[PDB]
Amino acid sequence: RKKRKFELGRQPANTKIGAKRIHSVRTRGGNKKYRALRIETGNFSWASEGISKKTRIAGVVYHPSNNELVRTNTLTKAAIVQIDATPFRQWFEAHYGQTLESSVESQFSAGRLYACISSRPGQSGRCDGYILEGEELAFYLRRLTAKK
Amino acid sequence: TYPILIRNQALIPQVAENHFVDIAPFVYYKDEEDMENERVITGVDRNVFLKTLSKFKNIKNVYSATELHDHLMVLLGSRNTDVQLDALLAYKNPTLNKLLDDTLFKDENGSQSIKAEDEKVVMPYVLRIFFGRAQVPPTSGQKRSRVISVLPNFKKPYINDRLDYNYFFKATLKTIRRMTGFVNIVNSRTNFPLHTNSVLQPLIYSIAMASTEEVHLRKMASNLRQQGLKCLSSVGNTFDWSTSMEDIYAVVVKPNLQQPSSLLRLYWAHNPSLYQFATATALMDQHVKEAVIGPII
Amino acid sequence: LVTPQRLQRKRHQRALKVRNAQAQREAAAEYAQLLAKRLSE
Amino acid sequence: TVQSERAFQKQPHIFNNPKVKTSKRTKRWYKNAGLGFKTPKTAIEGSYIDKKCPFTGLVSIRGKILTGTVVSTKMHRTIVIRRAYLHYIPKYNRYEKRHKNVPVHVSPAFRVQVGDIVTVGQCRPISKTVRFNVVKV
Amino acid sequence: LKRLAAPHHWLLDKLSGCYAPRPSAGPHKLRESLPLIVFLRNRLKYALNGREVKAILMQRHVKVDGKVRTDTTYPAGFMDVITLDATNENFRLVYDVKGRFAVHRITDEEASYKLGKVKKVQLGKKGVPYVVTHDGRTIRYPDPNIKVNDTVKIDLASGKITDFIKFDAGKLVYVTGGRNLGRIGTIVHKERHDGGFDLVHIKDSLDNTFVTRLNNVFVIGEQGKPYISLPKGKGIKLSIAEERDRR
RNA sequence: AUACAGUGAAACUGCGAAAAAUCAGUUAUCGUUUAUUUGAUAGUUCCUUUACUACAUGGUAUAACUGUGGUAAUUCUAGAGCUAAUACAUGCUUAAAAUCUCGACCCUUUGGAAGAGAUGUAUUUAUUAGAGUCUUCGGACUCUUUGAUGAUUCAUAAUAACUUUUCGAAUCGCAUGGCCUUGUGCUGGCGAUGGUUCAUUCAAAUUUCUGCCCUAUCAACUUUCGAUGGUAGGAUAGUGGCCUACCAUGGUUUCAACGGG
Repeated sequence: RKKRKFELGRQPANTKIGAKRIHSVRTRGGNKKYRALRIETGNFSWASEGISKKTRIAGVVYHPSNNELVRTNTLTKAAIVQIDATPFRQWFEAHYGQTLESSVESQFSAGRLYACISSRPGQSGRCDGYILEGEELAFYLRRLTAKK
Repeated sequence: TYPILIRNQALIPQVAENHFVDIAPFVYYKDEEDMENERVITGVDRNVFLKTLSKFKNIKNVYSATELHDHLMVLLGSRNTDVQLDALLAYKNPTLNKLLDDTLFKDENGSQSIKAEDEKVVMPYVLRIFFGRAQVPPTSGQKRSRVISVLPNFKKPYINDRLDYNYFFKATLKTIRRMTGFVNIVNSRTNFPLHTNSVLQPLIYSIAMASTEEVHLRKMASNLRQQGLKCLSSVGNTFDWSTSMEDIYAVVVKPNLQQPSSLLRLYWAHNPSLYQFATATALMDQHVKEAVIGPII
Repeated sequence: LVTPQRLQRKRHQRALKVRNAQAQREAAAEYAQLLAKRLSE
Repeated sequence: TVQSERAFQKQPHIFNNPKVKTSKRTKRWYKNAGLGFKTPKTAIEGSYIDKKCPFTGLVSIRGKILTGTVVSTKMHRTIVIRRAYLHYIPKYNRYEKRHKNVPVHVSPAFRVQVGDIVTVGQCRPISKTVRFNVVKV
Repeated sequence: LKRLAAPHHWLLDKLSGCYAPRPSAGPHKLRESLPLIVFLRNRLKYALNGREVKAILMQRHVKVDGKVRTDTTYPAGFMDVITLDATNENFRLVYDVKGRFAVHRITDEEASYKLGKVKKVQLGKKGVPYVVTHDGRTIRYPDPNIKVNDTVKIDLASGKITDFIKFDAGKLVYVTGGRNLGRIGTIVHKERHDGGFDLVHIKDSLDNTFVTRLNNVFVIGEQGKPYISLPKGKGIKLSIAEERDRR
């Protein structure tokens, strides 16, 4: 158990969207990990009201460390993705009675929201994101202006 | 019987034997024999019309003998896809009979068979079971995300569970139907579903006032869910025709139901309650009485 | 094969689980009375 | 100025709700470092991020507490400390002079002066060579 | 099988082959335990050689603190009891004035229980408070006035606690480990640093104010009324030169 | 002994064969694994169940074996058919549940209770919590609700989901006992293995600092192909440029860095 070597690495998972595949990988000392390869779905959660749903991810539109990952549509941690917005819209209509915040009510009728990945599906085994709302929504709208 | 079903799988005269078997399958070792006969029959005209309805029942549910076998659902979906856009719906329903990505993709006969196979393969898989909670939440999410779908879901609930005496005024099947009504009202055709749920709650009340703990817990959950359904809906004719005997039996007991009596009394709700009237007894007979008094006043 | 031994073993397993749960939910109530008297002093 | 990167400066598992309101914008988390080290109000109400702060970040100080003096601040968010301890080997028969150098992680909640005396604590590894952490000047 | 430099308070013979026994995993550490091979082979001499010790272990004659533990390399370390059913014997193994494992012949009514210092009090699972002790008996539902570095009295029929000695300034103490081993008495000073190197200071018949590490000390009971007996005049280490001057 | 029973070839299985450079120590793991031993550890798998159900317990897929050969040798082989499980792969666990509140009412309580309500673990997130009198003179009258650490975003509980899935015993040797509804009926012991999580144990892993020869006719070394830091990510049992991007241009040193034996 747990020897040491000098200098090497391994090949990344660098997962995509479409044809979700999960490959298990051997971990020394419990917690047998899972590399997600080309995963197309994810668990996405509202921050304020606190409701998750599994949702088809549409695509990552921003990455803060490599712009080429947005071109290749790579799902790492801390990215900006679009998903569906419809089950969160369904819960919103069902349990608030509004049947529609300002800058997310403007995103509802646009159709797709923005969220942040918090798992590491290259190593963990699943993808989760929470829908950005508040000052995170402010700086990421400024990051949309940094896009345009 | 198993040897003869194996010979029929090894098989004009086969269609005439299929007509006689269509009579026997419209009527009703038997589980493995039914599996072998379904695997044979999935590989006439009016016997075909009746067998399409029987296979739609077997791909919408496995209600009487078993409870939602996945092999039975696969055999019934293969028989329905052999009987009857259509290719894309068939591939999505086949991946659903194989559930997460299929529900994410499928989020009008194809819609009927879709609600059929979805509530079949997640027809109350268990209580918790470390995956049945997620499966029941997935079925509720698909039923809320797919009005014809909810209408067909209430139609299947009423098809599980005469009606004239059930609207005017089998213990184990009634407990199974009460669990079905609790599971149906567990979701986040309205008049027929309310009539069937009121009939189930009234028959549970009668058979409980006459397994007993099963009827007690099912009647309690069904009454709380009925109060929740009336509070989430908010017609007074069938409302009075349902509430009359229930509140009459709960006349002395009311000294769930109290929250319904306090939620159905706060303008048009006040007219709906004064159509019945008791209320001073509900006020006098504790925070559970204090909230009712200092709201109802 | 269902010999008389195997279902006796299954019976002993079930009674083992129930008896362990009984003793544990007795000890929890005993600690509850002990925390009650520690509150009272 | 707070934001200085392509990524938003995140302090995870602690976030405000927009429907509730306060004059803090995030329930800002702080901790006392221990061994009598006391957090300052400038480090508390400074809205800096510092994911490697030993009062508000993720790291916790423990064990060795050394002293030293600042020799340079010519690195981005890391400082270098000198220790010119008095030294004696019996081959010399004299109080000879050496010096010891180390890099130490630094926080934006504290001024830095080349020459003043800093008290440094031991923490988890932070860089290729930075292992310690500033806790108090 | 690495050996020949054992913990030298075991006092094995050096012309006894080459190796020395490896204590397996168990309730105590490596160099503060004593396995039953070293016990029954060269500490009281009931069996000559190690396979005969394995015979008397396999034949269920020996039980450490309640149950049998049929194992040669079983590290039955400090403060437990060994109830040899034949020979009517209750070996409690405690410490001495010099650093060895002194033996007793305990009565049955005292051998029915054992004690030990706790190491932590925690909340385990489903909100259940459980304590540990030094020999790994992580036991549930204490009295929640149990503090760290305190002693409970395990019942040894069940694993329950019958009593505890809430240590503070001034209740009778034992020591274990370090060069001030085998001393008693608890009342001079109570030092508390931040990071160890602290003791409740000691007072004896000669009132020797002594200290060690707080990990190297644990409690027994009230002054003059101890819960455990102690070997050979309740070990003091006055002086051997003064002993040969007086007697 | 018409399932076998103690004996045991062979084989399957289970386990174990893992010249500040080295180090001697020291510090932490609130920055990881935690196999083996030891101690506590878990009622929840079907109820669109009466045209009522695999659990008195369900399925393959093969060794050894039998048979056909090759071959020049044997620690070489190909084909075929059998037959097992703590191997492999599924899988339901019978007052359908069961337990604690509230216990009004009675009858006097140490109750017995009609009905108002709740109930696993694991994985990955996002939160939240986690900080002066009356006095039968005897006592009471409401009191200020939380574990530990020097230190937590710790331990843990709940919340809303996702689980390609986790576990929640389809196992084994000895005795055969108590009951009465004499039925292959209900229950029952000693303890071998396996499994969830926590603690302990050893074992591994880094990491802290104190310490070794001769040198300046040895003073510059390194950013190339990250040399020195930040930020995010990949990874990894894991921190950490260990690597990938963008930003900054550093770091070591004459007290002998760097090189020479």
